[PDB]
Amino acid sequence: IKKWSVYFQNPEFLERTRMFLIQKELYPLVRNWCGVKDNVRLLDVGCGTGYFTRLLVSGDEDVSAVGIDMEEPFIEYAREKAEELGLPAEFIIGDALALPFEDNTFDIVTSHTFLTSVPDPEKAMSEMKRVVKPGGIISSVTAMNFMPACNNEGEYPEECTWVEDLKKEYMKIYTKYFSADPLETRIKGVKCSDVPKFFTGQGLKDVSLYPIGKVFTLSNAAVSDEDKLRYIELFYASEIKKLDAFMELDIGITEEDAERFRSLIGQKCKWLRDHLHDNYAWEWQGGANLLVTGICN
Amino acid sequence: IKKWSVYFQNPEFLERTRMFLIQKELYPLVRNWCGVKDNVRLLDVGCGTGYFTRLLVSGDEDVSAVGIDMEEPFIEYAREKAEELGLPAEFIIGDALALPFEDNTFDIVTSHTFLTSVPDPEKAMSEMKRVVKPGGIISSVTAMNFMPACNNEGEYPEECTWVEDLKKEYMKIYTKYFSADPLETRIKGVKCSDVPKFFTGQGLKDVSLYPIGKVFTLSNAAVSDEDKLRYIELFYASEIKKLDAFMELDIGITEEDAERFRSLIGQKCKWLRDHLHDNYAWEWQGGANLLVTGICN
Ligand SMILES: Nc1ncnc2c1ncn2[C@@H]1O[C@H](CSCC[C@H](N)C(=O)O)[C@@H](O)[C@H]1O
Ligand SMILES: Nc1ncnc2c1ncn2[C@@H]1O[C@H](CSCC[C@H](N)C(=O)O)[C@@H](O)[C@H]1O
Repeated sequence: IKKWSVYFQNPEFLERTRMFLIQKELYPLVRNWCGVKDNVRLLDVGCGTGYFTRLLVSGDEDVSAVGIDMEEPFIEYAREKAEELGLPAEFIIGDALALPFEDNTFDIVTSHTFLTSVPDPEKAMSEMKRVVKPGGIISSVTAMNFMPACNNEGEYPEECTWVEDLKKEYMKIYTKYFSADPLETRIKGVKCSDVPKFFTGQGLKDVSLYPIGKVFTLSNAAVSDEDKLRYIELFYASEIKKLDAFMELDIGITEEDAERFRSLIGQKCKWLRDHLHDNYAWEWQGGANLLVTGICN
Repeated sequence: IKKWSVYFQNPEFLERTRMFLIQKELYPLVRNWCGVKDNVRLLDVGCGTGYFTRLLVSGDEDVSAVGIDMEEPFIEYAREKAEELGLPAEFIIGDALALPFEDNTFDIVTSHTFLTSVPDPEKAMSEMKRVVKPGGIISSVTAMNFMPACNNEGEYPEECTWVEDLKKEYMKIYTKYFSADPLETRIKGVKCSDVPKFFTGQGLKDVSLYPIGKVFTLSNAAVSDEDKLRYIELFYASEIKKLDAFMELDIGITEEDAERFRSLIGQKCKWLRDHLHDNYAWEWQGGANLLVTGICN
């Protein structure tokens, strides 16, 4: 099995794919539903690059957070991110199955797209229950489906010659990635449909569900330029680093192929940058994540 | 083609299936995104029983609304509903393709799960553009998928003998309904994935997308008893009225079958009522709807 933070999802990939999951305007609601509130200290388990960690501590409330993850690269990045934004969040390398804390340390315990992944969700939940204070809220956000509920590849202007080639190269190189790094190891946890049942089954009380819609497109007028430009940077960087990591291994990608793929990714990004205000391609994707909370005794 | 409000979706069916689409807590956000604001008068096109109409005028803002629909039963019900709740909404029988109003009557024009349905969405949109004031917001909410993104039939206690029989009878009677009333006539409009493209394609500007998550389950601790009890009533009534309408036609349902189906539906409802506080079946379903707005010139 290949190192998660290098070959499967690099730090930039996590940042680019999480950025648009939850509208800015939903943050106070999501904070409230997870039990964020004055003088709350929270733990975010498998925090990756700290996306959800940041979201929860980004309000006006007097809160602090610890994020824990197995991947050194994720923790490094999370620290850099939090430090940059001045946020009260600590990031720590460690194991979900073996939390380096005493019982009843945290008011709130959460995880984001994590219970889906762990080989042993019962034990992880057992840890979350141990470390939360009596009567505190444990929350999980998980994908409702691995497929998007709706999807359009978009229609780019006819001038754009990179569109067909890149589509072709992308699912050629990516099928090669799926060989060398199979997905089935990463999705050993609680099935999407089973999470609510899992919560009451682990003894949690007042089990509550809240859907959280998600949408992606650079054509969206309600998304800031800054966010679009930040996404484009992260997309470029995430694709190039993933490719390079696989080259430095061999998996069946010629150097000509790689330079082609680089060139095309570069052309897409250049087009997206140049058409920041008038991108009407509607390459778009949506669906919903599911928030589940329960109280521990 | 069978009368929509009788054979396809009766007023109670619309109320039961819309009730849980949008969390109460999202109402101010959804109002804002559609351009609801003081001294706004709005039109809701194909308003059905007036679900979305009610949602938009239910805030503190000084707003009023007209709902328009082809179905007399929907309009009747909408009136009864609005009158009961004291809401500033008028409901009118009429045609989306032929709006009984002058140009520039409304500040805002909206529709909910409608652009998906109309045989001629271009003309409907043309009407919406005509009737909205210059620079006003046209909005549409549509399903992201006809399937739910996630799903669990649930695990009812072993004592419940109605569970297996009803599953069996439901998709037996319903396959008979799909024969006598085929679905394909009702879904002649804009494909889910095409709505954003449709908006810019119809000349609308600053086209904006907002996902709206949805979830259903009577096991949810965050849903009020009152809402659960109201859902159960509507479910009972919607199923019985649909069945009766089809009996009064012949479609291949014996009277024994009907009385069986009645009995079972009744037993499910009795169980749901009796287990209002301790339903841990997790019969649940979720996904997201998509809100699209654009400005008219
Ligand atoms: N046993 C374990 N202990 C700690 N972290 C783990 C773990 N197993 C998996 N992880 C981490 O779980 C994460 C799943 S996905 C990334 C999750 C992050 N919350 C986000 O949405 O951005 C990965 O970061 C992975 O490194
Ligand atoms: N040409 C037309 N003019 C007016 N209403 C129409 C129409 N074609 C379809 N409708 C109505 O469009 C609706 C679609 S579904 C019900 C929509 C309602 N907004 C809700 O979500 O509860 C039906 O009520 C149907 O009667």
